[PDB]
Amino acid sequence: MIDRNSKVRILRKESYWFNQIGTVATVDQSGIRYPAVVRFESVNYAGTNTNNFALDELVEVK
Amino acid sequence: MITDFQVYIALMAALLASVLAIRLGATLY
Amino acid sequence: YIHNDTMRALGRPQDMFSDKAIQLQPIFAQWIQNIHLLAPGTTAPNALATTSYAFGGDVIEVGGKIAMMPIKLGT
Amino acid sequence: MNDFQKYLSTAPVLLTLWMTFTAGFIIEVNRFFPDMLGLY
Amino acid sequence: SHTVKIYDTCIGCTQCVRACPTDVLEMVPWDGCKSGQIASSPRVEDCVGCKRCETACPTDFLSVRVYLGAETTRSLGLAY
Amino acid sequence: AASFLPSILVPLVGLIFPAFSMALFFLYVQTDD
Amino acid sequence: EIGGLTKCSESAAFTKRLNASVKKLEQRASQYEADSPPALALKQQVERTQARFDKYSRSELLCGADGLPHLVADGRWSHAAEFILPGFGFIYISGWIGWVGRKYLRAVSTSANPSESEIIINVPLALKIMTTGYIWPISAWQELISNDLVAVSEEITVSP
Amino acid sequence: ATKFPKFSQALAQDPATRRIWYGIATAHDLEAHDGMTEENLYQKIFASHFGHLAIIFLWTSGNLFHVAWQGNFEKWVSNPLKTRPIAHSIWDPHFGESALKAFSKGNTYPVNITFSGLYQWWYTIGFRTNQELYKGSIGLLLLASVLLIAGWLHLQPKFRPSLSWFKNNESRLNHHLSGLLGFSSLAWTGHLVHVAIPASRGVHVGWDNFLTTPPHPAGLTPFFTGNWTVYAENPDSATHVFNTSEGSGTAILTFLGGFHPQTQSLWLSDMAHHHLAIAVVFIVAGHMYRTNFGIGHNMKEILDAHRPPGGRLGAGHVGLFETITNSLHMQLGLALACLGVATSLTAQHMYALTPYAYLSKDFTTEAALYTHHQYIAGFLMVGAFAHGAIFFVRDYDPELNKNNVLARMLEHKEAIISHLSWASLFLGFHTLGLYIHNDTVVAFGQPEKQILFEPLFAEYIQAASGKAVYQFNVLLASSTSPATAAGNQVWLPGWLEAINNPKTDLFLKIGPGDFLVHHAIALGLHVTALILVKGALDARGSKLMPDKKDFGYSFPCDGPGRGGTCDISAWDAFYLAMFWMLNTIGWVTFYWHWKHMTIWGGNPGQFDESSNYIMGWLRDYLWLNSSPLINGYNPFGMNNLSVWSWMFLFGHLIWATGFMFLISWRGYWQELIETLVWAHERTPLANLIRWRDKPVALSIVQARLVGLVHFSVGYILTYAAFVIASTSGKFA
Ligand code: CLA
Ligand code: CLA
Ligand code: CLA
Ligand code: CLA
Ligand code: CLA
Ligand code: CLA
Ligand SMILES: CCCCCCCCCCCCCCCC(=O)OC[C@H](COP(=O)(O)OC[C@@H](O)CO)OC(=O)CCCCCCCCCCCCCCC
Ligand SMILES: CC(=O)O[C@H]1CC(C)(C)C(=C=C/C(C)=C/C=C\C(C)=C/C=C\C=C(C)\C=C\C=C(/C)C(=O)C[C@@]23O[C@]2(C)C[C@@H](O)CC3(C)C)[C@](C)(O)C1
Ligand SMILES: CC1=C(/C=C/C(C)=C/C=C/C(C)=C/C=C/C=C(C)/C=C/C=C(C)/C=C/C2=C(C)CCCC2(C)C)C(C)(C)CCC1
Ligand SMILES: CC1=C(C/C=C(\C)CCC[C@H](C)CCC[C@H](C)CCCC(C)C)C(=O)c2ccccc2C1=O
Ligand code: SF4
Repeated sequence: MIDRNSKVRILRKESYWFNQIGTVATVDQSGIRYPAVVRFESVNYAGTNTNNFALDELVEVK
Repeated sequence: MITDFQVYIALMAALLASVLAIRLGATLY
Repeated sequence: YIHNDTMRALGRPQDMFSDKAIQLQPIFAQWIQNIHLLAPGTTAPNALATTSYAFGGDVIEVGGKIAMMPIKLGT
Repeated sequence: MNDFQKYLSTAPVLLTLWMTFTAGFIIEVNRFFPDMLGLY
Repeated sequence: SHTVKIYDTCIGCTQCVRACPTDVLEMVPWDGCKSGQIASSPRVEDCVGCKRCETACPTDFLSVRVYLGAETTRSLGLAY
Repeated sequence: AASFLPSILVPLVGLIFPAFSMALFFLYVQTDD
Repeated sequence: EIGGLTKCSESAAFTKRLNASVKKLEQRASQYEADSPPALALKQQVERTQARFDKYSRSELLCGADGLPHLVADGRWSHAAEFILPGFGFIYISGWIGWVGRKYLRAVSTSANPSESEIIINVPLALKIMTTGYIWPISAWQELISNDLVAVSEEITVSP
Repeated sequence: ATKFPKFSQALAQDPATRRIWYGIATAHDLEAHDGMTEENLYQKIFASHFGHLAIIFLWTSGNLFHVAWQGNFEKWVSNPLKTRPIAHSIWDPHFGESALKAFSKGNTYPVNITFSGLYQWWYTIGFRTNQELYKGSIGLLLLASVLLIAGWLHLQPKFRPSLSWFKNNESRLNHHLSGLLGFSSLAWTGHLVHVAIPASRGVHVGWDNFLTTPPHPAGLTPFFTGNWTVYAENPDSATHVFNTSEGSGTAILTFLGGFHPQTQSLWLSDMAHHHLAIAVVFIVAGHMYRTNFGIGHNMKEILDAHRPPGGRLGAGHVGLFETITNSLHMQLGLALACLGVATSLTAQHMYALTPYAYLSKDFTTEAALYTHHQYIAGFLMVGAFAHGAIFFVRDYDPELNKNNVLARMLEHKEAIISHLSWASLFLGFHTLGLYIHNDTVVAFGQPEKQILFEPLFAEYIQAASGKAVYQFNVLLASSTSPATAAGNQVWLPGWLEAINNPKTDLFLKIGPGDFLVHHAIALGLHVTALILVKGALDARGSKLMPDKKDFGYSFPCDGPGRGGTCDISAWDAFYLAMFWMLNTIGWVTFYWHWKHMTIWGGNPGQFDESSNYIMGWLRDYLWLNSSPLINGYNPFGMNNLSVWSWMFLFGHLIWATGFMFLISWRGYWQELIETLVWAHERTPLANLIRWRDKPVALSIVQARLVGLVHFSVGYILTYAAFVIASTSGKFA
């Protein structure tokens, strides 16, 4: 399940980290469109290591 | 030996092609 | 250069910019050379020879090979 | 010493040393076994 | 001239509107993000196509996309 | 005589024709229908 | 012979090349004299030349009309020394290098700083891993049949 | 629109010079024009095709006319091996008297010698007099006019074909296969039997006597009776002199195999039989699809049913029928690809199996034709891949082709690209490495240490067809082989003679030197393919730009961000591949020329020994054979090779000029142009005149195109001069 410190696999095809594993940092509960904040160990082509995804775009890996 | 008349006939034919070419071009426009 | 190439290819060598046709001589440089050649003993009285044989003078040869010689300027 | 060893452990330095060694051994082989186009 | 579109993935970082060399973008109120703000492109008639905005976006894939199109004196940056 | 044609047509095809054609294109692209 | 070639031991062109080469060096040596360091060198060089041609002559190499050795690589073991046997050497060494490299990368991947260990190699570990590559053929096969070598569609892919 | 680009408001409303530049280069992309319906698109394309056909016929008419009016065909016919064919006359007012004399050598007026091979082709097909050529030209002029009328007619309101007519695949294929290709071949064998073969034997059959001059003495009796063997009896003797009755025969259809002894070209009787057989095959094949008569196959069903049961190819070919029918780009790509292969085959088979008489003895023409078709083939190949990419970006429907054979290709794109990369690397490293090894050892004076691999596999294939030099006793090279026994009494006798004759280009002898060059050609094909294939697969998206499909086939870039995205569009792949295409074709053409040059010169050994290292190519080929060309005009005079000499230098200029556009980019130029604008507006007198289109620098993509064109034109022109002047200057 998506929750703090959980590990998930990205399912957004446009993501640099598609089919890769990241750690959910925090999940906002205010109804924002993309609540989960996942952090990755690899920088993207822009140099970022984090992005916000929706719960459906994330599948828990364990 | 291609006679002058023969050459002139060819030129006349070419002219017909030219006029018919302008039309096709203008019809495609 | 392009003019000359075209002319030589078209069999018209008399229309080229050459020393044997329309000629473009470096008059200014030719003049300075003469000045420097005649300097020794005149504008440079205490000197004994030209600063360089390029401007003018004799051919200096060492070992049967030419070391320096007057270098001329043309078209 | 420890720090110097780290510098000697840097990629550029190690490559040069390794390649020098490789080049040397190849040269030495040709010095003693020269002109070979096949295993005899 | 050019077309600039903003997507729901925006986070209201304001970085894009702070990078535009010709004031084409603005920050408008919104509720889809925590910041409570989204970017808009009210004056695309002054976009030169620099794409500095895109370079500033922090989202995985640009939330602000500039699609180059018809060219005018303004878009071609012609002072003459 | 047909033999004279090379000296009567080439001047036209390589000089007169290209000129008029270019002029027409310019007038066509510089006009605002 | 294969391809209409001739054994180099029986090729006149090959011999002509040898004679000519030696002659050139000898003509040069004539200028220098006796034990002059230059002459001694040229003399030693001719010895090497003679040896090279002799080696090739005693070999199974086949020469063409030009008198130059031509190599055969169709799989016949008659001329295996030309390509097959040397080929095994390359494969063994190349695999060794690749295997050990992959091993080190995967090994240091789980370290405190996986990127510092790529720019500043841990020599002690590297040497250990490097020595363990002599049995790379066996290890690789074992890893393949254990589903530990090839990954399974859990890798990043393009948008389309 | 109300400006030049009537088909584009966007460009029309542009205040700069781009409006003019782009309008010209976006004129034939009818699919993107403002307000284009599919029906109109097809109709306009159909009419445009009529115009192209007309241009082709006018071109052919001109060649016949100029050869007939200003050529030496009849004299050539009389003495084919001692006369230089004339193309057209020269009237340049810039020529000097000397030039008039030089280019008028051998004749009475300045003239250009043809290296197109028309004389041999026409001689073989039956033409013997200038009046005949004239009639042909006149006829083609008339046909051209008819085609132009058709274009206008089918654009008229009541004659515009419907979209359905344009998509009836079955009827078109049946008709095109059975009629365009099949019946046409039957017609050609008719000509060969009625006009050509009689002419070769000294008899004149024309429109004046064709209805009263039976092609064969027996008549059509044997044909209908079934005794077809009669038409193959009495083949021309080996002592037959072409264009005369001495040693002639009566056969019209035969399978002799080999070449006519005197003309060193394929027998006409065999060609007639060839076309007859091909005719039947195509006519039969044209009865496969259903066309309003009940019988026939439906293409959609055939494609849908073909799915391997194992599932290794997914859902199979389901969905491809609709994709092809609804995409003109895919259709064009398929066509260009097949034509490209055909053009290469024409080049390869035409120099070995010489089809025209006395063509083998004309070295320069033979060289030109090969290089001509090979270069055309390259362009045709690259275009196919280009349109394939355009298809993916514009016409590909991901949903229709679900788990289709096509979609699965885009699923393992990385695998394909990566492996093609490895192949290119392997071929590149070793090919170059071996060449450099050979160069170094040779340079140090030790040629005996070169790594030279014999091309055994190819040599085997040559032997399999009968070559005996390699000593591989196999198949047709073996008297005891079952194959030899089969054709020993049919076509082998003649073939085994030609294949084993050293003075023919049938399976030329190969050696270690050929091995390396072939592997270099392999590198070229693989690397060119990599660029093109990657462009196609990564045209709808990539990791750098996952939304590439929304920008199109050609866009400048995506900005200086995310690391830099220059040359990321698919169009750029075409741009990059063009250079490699030229390089590979260059290697191929160089190989053919040098090999043949040495053979013609009588010193085949030079290639055999110097082709192993690079210096040989530079010194013994490019440097040595450039002497005639660079001396076309010298400080001491000029010769007929002056035009070729001048063009050689001209090519170098264009090529280098191209570099300017390729290396220098827009920013610099735009700023400079701005300064020039300031000057014109501030300089008195000139201020009176002003522009109506703001002067601006060329765009990013435009510069790339302009540069590629300059590079390409120079490339072709320079080699064209060399291949012609070098061959003609030495052997002619
Ligand atoms: C496309 C074919 C073609 C080409 C490239 C040439 C080329 C040439 N012709 Mg020629 N010609 C042709 C067909 C062609 N001819 C035909 C079919 C005829 C019969 C009417 C002639 C009759 C002819 C004569 C009588 C003379 C030439 C001459 C010349 C030379 C000087 C150019 C000139 O004055 O043209 C003038 C040519 C014409 C007035 C003929 C009509 C124009 C033709 C039919 C145009 C063909 C349309 C073409 C496909 C358009 C292509 C467009 C494309 C670029 C987009 C030049 C080598 C002159 C010469 O020998 O100089 C030494 C000369 O005196 N031609
Ligand atoms: C097929 C095209 C063509 C033709 C027929 C010519 C013909 C000629 N060129 Mg030429 N030229 C051409 C293309 C052509 N050029 C191109 C493309 C370039 C650019 C590289 C040049 C560059 C060039 C140069 C640099 C020079 C020539 C010169 C000449 C003339 C030398 C012969 C002579 O007696 O000069 C003596 C001149 C005469 C006897 C005078 C003849 C009468 C003139 C030509 C009347 C012109 C009126 C004409 C109708 C106006 C055009 C109206 C417009 C609507 C088209 C000759 C008339 C030379 C020359 O003297 O130019 C005149 C010269 O210096 N040409
Ligand atoms: C030991 C490391 C290693 C290994 C096992 C591989 C393995 C592979 N590479 Mg790769 N590669 C590497 C390093 C490595 N690569 C490096 C450093 C580069 C950058 C120069 C590349 C660039 C590269 C390209 C461009 C391509 C491959 C391809 C391939 C595949 C085919 C094999 C091949 O042709 O390789 C060829 C490998 C090279 C040309 C790289 C040169 C050799 C490197 C430098 C050796 C590195 C040794 C290392 C420094 C030792 C340090 C460890 C030590 C401390 C223990 C295969 C999966 C190809 C592919 O995808 O095919 C499917 C392909 O197209 N690789
Ligand atoms: C028997 C009737 C018939 C005939 C003769 C034609 C003839 C033609 N049609 Mg067509 N058509 C027909 C019925 C027919 N059609 C019907 C019934 C329909 C409606 C369904 C159409 C609909 C149609 C359309 C929509 C179009 C045509 C077009 C064309 C023209 C093609 C261009 C050209 O000249 O290439 C002729 C080329 C050759 C003869 C050379 C062939 C060379 C190949 C490569 C030979 C290959 C030999 C061998 C296989 C190679 C072996 C080696 C290989 C393995 C590599 C051609 C004149 C096109 C056109 O231009 O229209 C103006 C076009 O767009 N047709
Ligand atoms: C039957 C063949 C065929 C057909 C019908 C088409 C048709 C088309 N192609 Mg295509 N193409 C082909 C072959 C073909 N192509 C080949 C063989 C290649 C490989 C080179 C390409 C490569 C290609 C690309 C890369 C692109 C197209 C595009 C297009 C479309 C627009 C074309 C356009 O805008 O031109 C408009 C008119 C022009 C460009 C004028 C051409 C002027 C040329 C470049 C310069 C002439 C040479 C030079 C002046 C010679 C002077 C030398 C002298 C000094 C001696 C159109 C649907 C474009 C597209 O987007 O389609 C979606 C596109 O981007 N094609
Ligand atoms: C002389 C000019 C030149 C050369 C040598 C190359 C070389 C290469 N290009 Mg390239 N290219 C060039 C001009 C050139 N290009 C130009 C002008 C363009 C503009 C169109 C392009 C456009 C282009 C594209 C678009 C692509 C390439 C690709 C490639 C690579 C193909 C694979 C290959 O051959 O691997 C072998 C490579 C070489 C032999 C070259 C380097 C050799 C060095 C010296 C190493 C030699 C090692 C030696 C054998 C000994 C090794 C052991 C030693 C360490 C002890 C290769 C590196 C493709 C690529 O990326 O590869 C997959 C590719 O996609 N090029
Ligand atoms: C040349 C470029 C190729 C690209 C275009 C052609 C596509 C390639 C596909 C062609 C055939 C498919 C191949 C494999 C894909 C595959 O496995 O499909 C297997 C396929 C059978 O599967 P099907 O799906 O068609 O049938 C389903 C079953 O239910 C049968 O009913 O066909 C074969 O049986 C091929 C076996 C014979 C192969 C001949 C081998 C003879 C020598 C080769 C081995 C040498 C070993 C040497 C010892 C060291
Ligand atoms: C995938 C593909 O391509 O399949 C195609 C192949 C193909 C061939 C195109 C097809 C077809 C059409 C058919 C029916 C093909 C079959 C056979 C074919 C090819 C043609 C027919 C009859 C010939 C006859 C009756 C012989 C007349 C011959 C006679 C009457 C004689 O023998 C005269 C003669 O006797 C005298 C009087 C005295 C003798 O001394 C001399 C001889 C002996 C010569 C197919 C099967 O439909 C589909
Ligand atoms: C991009 C793309 C495209 C294109 C593609 C292409 C361009 C392709 C090409 C392809 C190709 C280009 C292919 C080729 C092929 C070849 C082949 C397939 C061959 C074969 C061979 C065989 C089969 C055999 C033969 C033989 C015989 C007959 C007998 C014996 C000997 C031998 C060898 C000769 C399109 C548009 C579709 C779309 C999609 C994408
Ligand atoms: C030189 C150069 C220019 C400037 C080149 C220009 C402006 C070409 C100008 C001359 C050409 C021949 C156009 C001139 C046309 C005549 C004025 C006649 C036009 C008539 C109309 C009716 C067509 C660029 O704009 C550029 C852009 C991007 C990368 C590199 C470069 C680059 O190298
Ligand atoms: S084309 Fe221009 S904006 Fe785009 S990546 Fe290159 S330099 Fe940057």
